[PDB]
Amino acid sequence: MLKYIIPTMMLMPLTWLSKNSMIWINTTLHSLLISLTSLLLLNQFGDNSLNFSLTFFSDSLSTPLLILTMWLLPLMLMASQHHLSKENLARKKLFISMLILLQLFLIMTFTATELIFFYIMFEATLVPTLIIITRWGNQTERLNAGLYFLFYTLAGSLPLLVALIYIQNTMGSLNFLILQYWVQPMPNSWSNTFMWLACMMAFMVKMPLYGLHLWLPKAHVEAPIAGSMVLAAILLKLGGYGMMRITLLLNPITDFMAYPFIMLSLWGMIMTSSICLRQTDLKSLIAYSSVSHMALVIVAILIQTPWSYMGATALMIAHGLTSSMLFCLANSNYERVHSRTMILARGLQTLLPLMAAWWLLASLTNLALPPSINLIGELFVVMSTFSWSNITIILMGLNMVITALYSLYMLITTQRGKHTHHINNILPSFTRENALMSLHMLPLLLLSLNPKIILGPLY
Amino acid sequence: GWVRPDLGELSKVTKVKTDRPLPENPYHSRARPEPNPEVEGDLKPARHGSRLFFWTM
Ligand SMILES: CCCCCCCCCCCCCCCCCC(=O)OC[C@H](COP(=O)([O-])OC[C@H](O)COP(=O)([O-])OC[C@H](COC(=O)CCCCCCCCCCCCCCCCC)OC(=O)CCCCCCCCCCCCCCCCC)OC(=O)CCCCCCCCCCCCCCCCC
Ligand SMILES: CCCCCCCCCCCCCCCCCC(=O)OC[C@H](COP(=O)([O-])OC[C@H](O)COP(=O)([O-])OC[C@H](COC(=O)CCCCCCCCCCCCCCCCC)OC(=O)CCCCCCCCCCCCCCCCC)OC(=O)CCCCCCCCCCCCCCCCC
Repeated sequence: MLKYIIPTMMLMPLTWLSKNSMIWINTTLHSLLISLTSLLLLNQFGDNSLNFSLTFFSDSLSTPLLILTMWLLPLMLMASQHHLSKENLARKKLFISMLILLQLFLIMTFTATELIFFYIMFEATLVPTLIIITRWGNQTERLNAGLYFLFYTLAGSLPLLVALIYIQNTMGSLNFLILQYWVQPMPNSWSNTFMWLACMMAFMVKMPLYGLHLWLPKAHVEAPIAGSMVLAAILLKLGGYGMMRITLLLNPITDFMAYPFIMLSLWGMIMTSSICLRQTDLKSLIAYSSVSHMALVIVAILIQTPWSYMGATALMIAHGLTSSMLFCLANSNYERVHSRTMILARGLQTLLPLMAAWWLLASLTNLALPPSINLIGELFVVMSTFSWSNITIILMGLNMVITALYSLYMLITTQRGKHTHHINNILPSFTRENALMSLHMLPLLLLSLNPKIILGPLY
Repeated sequence: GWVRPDLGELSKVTKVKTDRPLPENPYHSRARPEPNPEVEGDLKPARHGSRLFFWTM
């Protein structure tokens, strides 16, 4: 995996040694080259995981997340180079360096063979996101956004640190490949109960679980665009990745300890979708939609059937692309009206038709329109939960109803109706903005043609 | 015929011929504890390094 870590680290002399007008072009170009190279991780096998070294491996779960991570960096560079156009040159290079350092921590978070190195990288990803939110954020409450970001993600991860070292002292190793073959059945006891909670609540915060989700509609709202993109596309998915690694060790105590968290996620996907139906803030609507879609991923990990894990990894990749595109659309209108109020500027198809087409595509992929991989993930999680309990189809279908409702209400409110009379700075769509929308949507549309690469280790 | 000893003589350390045996254990010390075994053998390198969680050296 070192052949991607070293070009990611060479992006730092590539961004600090550039000409002052060339720092976006060079970083965009070479991060696109690294993302071109990221497809060499697709050397997967039906029996064996692609085990590089003692430190790194990449099975079919980490591989689409790595391609998505290495693809998201040029899109963040394109998205952030307008609102930072009046920034200091040194602060601009520091922003680019925080994005590169975050990519560096992510691409060896997903390839961590050993779980405490996963923990070190998994908590190292906070600090660039911390600096991005609480340096280049927008309004006054960006410091309360990162404070509840840093507190929730560390108070959940702190019992995880004791839990992984307890596995280290008892089993002998935190290699995932070793613990595939040395896993013991975890019985029913109170010690094993708090063991399960310590191993799970960190990723429950990072997904987020309903009830633990209150950091997210402030950390996504008060972030700049690259921060919101990476938060909704990768940093939520670190929790699903960690759960799919850690529920190997938590059997069969999961089969009766997962019930209250299955109830929390199955009801919070209804609650947060209803909350999306009544958001005045567009970026908050996309944030609560992200919570509502990750609740299904929590359910599919906690019921641990093969169809559930396939649907959960498909839904993580699909939702990463879709929510990144929706935040970029919301920023494209925030760069014109300077407000995130959704009811402020309406009728924008009368002024921006092609951007309204990108809004339509992102809304249709939001509500899981077939044959997108959004619907593949949504549908497989619904199949596995119907197998889990037949009564859960009511909550699943009701969630899908409310999902289509808030998706098309966002489409109607932002794009349709009568336009606003007292707003006259609505520029034509730049080539950069449509390039950003197309580089989101076209990979998402192409992954419907060959969906098997994003269906995880047990396709 | 007794000559008084000169200055220095009565403080000399003399030798005494005895016919009693030397006390082999005047302190009545019991058996001493056996010492901890020392290290012996050459120093091979650490098997796969520090073994600290993921550090391969
Ligand atoms: C690997 C090789 C692959 C080759 C084939 C490519 C495969 C598909 C890739 C994507 C294709 C579409 C991409 C462009 C459309 C988006 C932008 C747009 O609308 O621009 C308008 C513009 C023309 O319009 P305009 O009049 O100038 O302006 C529009 C107005 O602003 C007003 O705007 P508007 O509202 O009138 O227009 C928006 C309209 C809005 O239309 C709708 O809302 C209706 C669509 C939903 C209902 C109908 C479809 C339902 C699903 C069934 C069909 C799929 C399965 C079929 C198979 C059999 C059944 C299973 O969308 C369209 O007209 C697009 C038609 C195609 C829609 C595809 C599905 C999108 C729905 C959401 C996701 C659904 C699930 C995923 C499906 C994936 C299929 C592959 O289009 C272009 O300029 C196109 C540019 C070239 C596109 C190249 C695409 C390939 C890129 C990949 C590169 C790498 C591989 C190389 C391939 C090269 C091929 C040449
Ligand atoms: C014939 C006679 C002549 C022969 C010459 C042969 C060589 C020719 C070239 C001469 C130069 C050789 C250089 C060292 C050899 C390569 C070492 C290596 O890649 O180890 C892989 C090492 C383990 O991978 P592997 O596949 O298991 O082992 C492959 C080999 O067997 C590795 O061997 P190993 O398994 O025996 O390694 C032992 C162990 C292997 O490692 C482990 O056991 C895993 C634990 C490693 C530490 C993880 C700490 C995590 C928490 C802290 C994270 C810090 C933030 C990250 C950095 C932020 C930015 C500064 O090493 C360590 O624990 C040392 C600590 C990590 C330092 C690695 C060497 C760095 C040298 C250059 C530093 C330049 C700045 C780079 C950024 C600083 C951080 C790396 O990779 C990592 O740990 C990931 C990080 C990447 C490593 C550094 C890459 C070096 C080249 C950087 C070029 C770009 C610089 C850009 C500008 C500055 C930065 C902005």
